[PDB]
Amino acid sequence: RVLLALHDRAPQLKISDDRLTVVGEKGYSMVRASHGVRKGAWYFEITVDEMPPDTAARLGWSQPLGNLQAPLGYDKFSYSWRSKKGTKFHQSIGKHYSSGYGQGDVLGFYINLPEGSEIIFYKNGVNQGVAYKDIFEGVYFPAISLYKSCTVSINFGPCFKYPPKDLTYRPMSDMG
Amino acid sequence: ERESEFDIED
Repeated sequence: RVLLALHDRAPQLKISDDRLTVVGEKGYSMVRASHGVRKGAWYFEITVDEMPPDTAARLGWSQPLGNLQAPLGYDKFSYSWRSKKGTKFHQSIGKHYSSGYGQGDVLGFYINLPEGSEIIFYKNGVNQGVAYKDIFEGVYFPAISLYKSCTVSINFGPCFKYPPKDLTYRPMSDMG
Repeated sequence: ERESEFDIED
């Protein structure tokens, strides 16, 4: 019920029939999920199915105005985590955050929007730290940006590969 | 296009 949005995606990205897998094409471009969140704590996972050394992803959360024809984290509307070097991006500013991630990894994506906000990334069940705090108010959508022909699969829940031990949340699938 | 094409420099 919660899926990659067909109406809200860069045309060059290749979306699977089940709308849970996406393949990138050349320069960065983005797709958002069909549902977003404004309040409370929420979670989803992305698995990197394939990612050769020349490809890359920036994954995280975007409001509706985030530019689909640019990397996630490019403008004020999104916050992202780069596979290459584990850099965090927002308004096109890259900052050190964690170690990088790649093919085979299962990344977790936590947000908390009390109404104090926080974005936390996970790698294979391991909390990589609070990336951003007190973020721009608005509705946030799970988001995927890809560079070149890598492939990733998103899971909105309710069944996660590495359900975090250290905090409470609802699966994004609760919105569907 | 480069991976870092959009990124602001330090």
